[PDB]
Amino acid sequence: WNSNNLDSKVGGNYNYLYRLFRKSNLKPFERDISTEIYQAGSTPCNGVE
Amino acid sequence: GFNCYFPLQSYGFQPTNGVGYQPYRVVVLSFELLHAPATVCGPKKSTN
Amino acid sequence: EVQLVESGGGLVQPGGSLRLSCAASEITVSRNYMSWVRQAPGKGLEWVSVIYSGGSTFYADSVKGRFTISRDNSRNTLYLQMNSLRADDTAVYYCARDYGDFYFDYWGQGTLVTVSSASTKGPSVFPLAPSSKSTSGGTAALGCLVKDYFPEPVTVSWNSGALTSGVHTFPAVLQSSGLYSLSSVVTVPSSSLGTQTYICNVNHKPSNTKVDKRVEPKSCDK
Amino acid sequence: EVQLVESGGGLVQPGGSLRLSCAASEITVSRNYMSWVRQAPGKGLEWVSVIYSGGSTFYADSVKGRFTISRDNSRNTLYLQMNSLRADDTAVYYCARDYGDFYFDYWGQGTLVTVSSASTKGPSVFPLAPSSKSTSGGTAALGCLVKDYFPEPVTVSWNSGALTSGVHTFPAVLQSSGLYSLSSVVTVPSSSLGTQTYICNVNHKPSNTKVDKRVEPKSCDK
Amino acid sequence: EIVLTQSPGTLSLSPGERATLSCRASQSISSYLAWYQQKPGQAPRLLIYGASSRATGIPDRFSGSGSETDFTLTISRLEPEDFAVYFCQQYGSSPRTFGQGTKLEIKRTVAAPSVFIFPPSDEQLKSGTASVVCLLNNFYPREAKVQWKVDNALQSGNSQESVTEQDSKDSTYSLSSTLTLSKADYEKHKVYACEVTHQGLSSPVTKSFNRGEC
Amino acid sequence: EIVLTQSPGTLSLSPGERATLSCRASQSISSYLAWYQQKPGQAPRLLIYGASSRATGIPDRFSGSGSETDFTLTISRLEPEDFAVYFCQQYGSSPRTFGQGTKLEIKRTVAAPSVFIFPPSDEQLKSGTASVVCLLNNFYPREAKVQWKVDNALQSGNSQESVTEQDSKDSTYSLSSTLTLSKADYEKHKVYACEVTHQGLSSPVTKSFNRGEC
Repeated sequence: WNSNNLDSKVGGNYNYLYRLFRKSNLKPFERDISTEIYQAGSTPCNGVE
Repeated sequence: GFNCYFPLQSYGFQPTNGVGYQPYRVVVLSFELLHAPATVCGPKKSTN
Repeated sequence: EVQLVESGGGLVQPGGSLRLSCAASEITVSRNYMSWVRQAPGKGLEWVSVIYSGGSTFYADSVKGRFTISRDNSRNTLYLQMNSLRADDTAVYYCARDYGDFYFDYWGQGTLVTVSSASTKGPSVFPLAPSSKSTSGGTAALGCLVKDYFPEPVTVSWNSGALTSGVHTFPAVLQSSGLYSLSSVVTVPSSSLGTQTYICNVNHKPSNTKVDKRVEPKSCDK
Repeated sequence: EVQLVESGGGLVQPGGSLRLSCAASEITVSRNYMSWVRQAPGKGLEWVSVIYSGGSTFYADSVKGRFTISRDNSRNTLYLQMNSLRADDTAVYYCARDYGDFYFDYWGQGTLVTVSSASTKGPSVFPLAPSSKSTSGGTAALGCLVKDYFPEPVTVSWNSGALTSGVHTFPAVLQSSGLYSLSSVVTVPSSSLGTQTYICNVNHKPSNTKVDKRVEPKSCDK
Repeated sequence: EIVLTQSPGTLSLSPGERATLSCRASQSISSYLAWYQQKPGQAPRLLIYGASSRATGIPDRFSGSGSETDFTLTISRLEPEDFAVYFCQQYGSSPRTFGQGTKLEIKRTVAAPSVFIFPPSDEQLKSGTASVVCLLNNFYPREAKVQWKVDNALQSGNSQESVTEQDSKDSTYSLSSTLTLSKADYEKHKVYACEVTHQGLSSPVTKSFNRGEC
Repeated sequence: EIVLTQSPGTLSLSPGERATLSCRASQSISSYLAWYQQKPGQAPRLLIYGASSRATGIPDRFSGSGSETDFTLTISRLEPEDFAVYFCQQYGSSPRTFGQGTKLEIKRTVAAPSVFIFPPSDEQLKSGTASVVCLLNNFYPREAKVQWKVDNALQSGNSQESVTEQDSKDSTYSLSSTLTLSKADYEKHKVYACEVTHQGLSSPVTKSFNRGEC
């Protein structure tokens, strides 16, 4: 159901987040909450964005 | 002669030859199961 | 910096097949979103397809049952395969990495693809000798003519690209015969015209035909 | 007596297909073991495949599911199709018959097979003017240059092969430019140098280009 | 799908000023739009995302804005290289798409062309076809005027023109036209002239030659 | 896969003597090799059945020898018709393979080259690339060494060379070599020379010319 009147803000509600990168798809009902920095090339991230 | 070949060819075997080309004895066993009386059965089974 | 080497492109007849591809200089194709977009003159630009980092696929309805995308990890090379084109698909296709909400961040230079039952044809090049009059000054213009080929485009170079300034080239134009035609011109200082002779190097890649022609003042008072 | 006559072969870009054929003069093909082998220069022969008299076939491991073989008993002709032609396979291929365990007894004239992304290019001819030292004696050595062509080979001839004497043609060479070249020399008496008319014919089959250049005494002081 | 609209269809501003570009869509995007730049013969480059998130490699002169299907981009202190076509990209649904595009042009000053003629070469006649080209290079604006005159007659229907692209460093155009002839018509006709009018010229200029000049 | 090795690399001998062609395989077999002949540019011809059985179309001078892993080919009373290359193939099983080849040369007597150097043609110089041509004729040994010298500076590494097979009539050879450079580089130096070293000469012979000599 719709949540506008309950989750929208004029200044912008920025609390809701979604995962975007991963080497493989999640299996059914499998939960990933990892926050490790995603490395796109050969350069290591070392936890720095 | 030319373009006239014997259908068969001989083998040649010497003790010095390698294992791959050494002669081998081959036996093939096949089993038949028809709507017919059984003639081949297993070995003896007995208890005192 | 970040570079993507492209490959493929060329002529195919209708009802055929072709495999296109592009590679990564430094970036991990396996670990980021990859997509094709096809750009055609006079018709605009369009979005084609994409592979998500999880390997999932997703297309545009215009090429379903006719296009397919994949990715080979063994050579870090993105690939692309074609079934039964249409004349409308005539366009230049590009490889580019996007991230997340689809900023198309880095791009390759693009590679044209042409569909027609017409067969390939090699180009013919006609050089142009500069006039004696144009030597009266600081600089003079030297050029050549390439025509009667199929299909577009034709890459040109002068002195194997050693020069950088003064090079002007013209876009190709359709012949009523169905072939194309184009031209080029390079600007150089006046002193070496009677000393240095400049040679143009021509590439018709879709036919993989190269022609090299010179440009010399000779004598035009005649 | 028994002869094998083949045809076909040639050059197609990588990823192409090619079918070959060969016919036999007297041996029926139907009741005989027939095989295919190829020769790459400086690398030698190589097995490809063969057909047994029972109609069965077998091939090398490197070409399994890729190289095909067939026959037409009605015409005493051997048929071979090749698909997915790759790099460095450019070579001459032969048809061959055995007796006993693959004794290739009779051989055809061999057929060239070529693969490269490059296209066909006709040759260029530059004559050499003889020197005064070269004419010292009853006869003189005259020649000309042939270069910037692809693919090999090229035929050099006079009067369509009538002379066959006093001619030295040197082996071909592949250039780093991707084209081929060669050279040829002919010997003529030093007196006829000014009277007999010299014409050289250059024939390049894959370009179907026939080149004719005169050979004249000219001079070095000019 | 959702369609986007771009205005103006053409925008031309002089250097040092401030250019403005606005985009409109049938259904809202909620400030997810993006701008890309593509010079001719070059790959497109990312500029700015959403309302105001500029790209990393872009200077501060670039700035966009908008919300609710109406979105605007403004660029200050225009510089010569900034000539290109520009593109807005959609975010509202799958599939994606992006608009027709906008071309921006610079105006600096008007300058006359250089006019040259080039006769058909020997290989052309050997092929059985001859052609004549007249070249007009390094002029401003694009709209140059040229005519062909054959034996004092106006042969307006047997010629084809060709256009270059704007040189960024100089901000001038160039034009080529080709007169195409048959061998018999080439040999029968002797005097060939071209008439050119241009704003950077004080007066119209005419160039001509005779076939007998070889 | 079983690999063969033909030995020696080349065979150089006079006619009328005996020939000896040795071959080795990776894995030991029993009488499962053969011989194949080829005069260059022709159809390869089958020589010897098994290790020692000779084909009917082949004279008696040939003889083959084989072992578990060493195998040698012998021909006596060498004749001109015999000048060719020689190959080994396995009629055993693996599936079948072959060898690397060996060339037979018929020797009469040593002959020095005929050396003549020819300047580039006008067409070459017009095209912006210049080349120098040196020609060696009717020489034996084939091991004739040719080198280029420009302004007395060695530049033998700017060439690609090929040498013809044996001349049946004269028992000699001819070589083709080309020294090619750009027009500016060709103009950089003044004199061009070529050095030829051969056994039939008491010393290497050099021919030269000046660029200004046209």
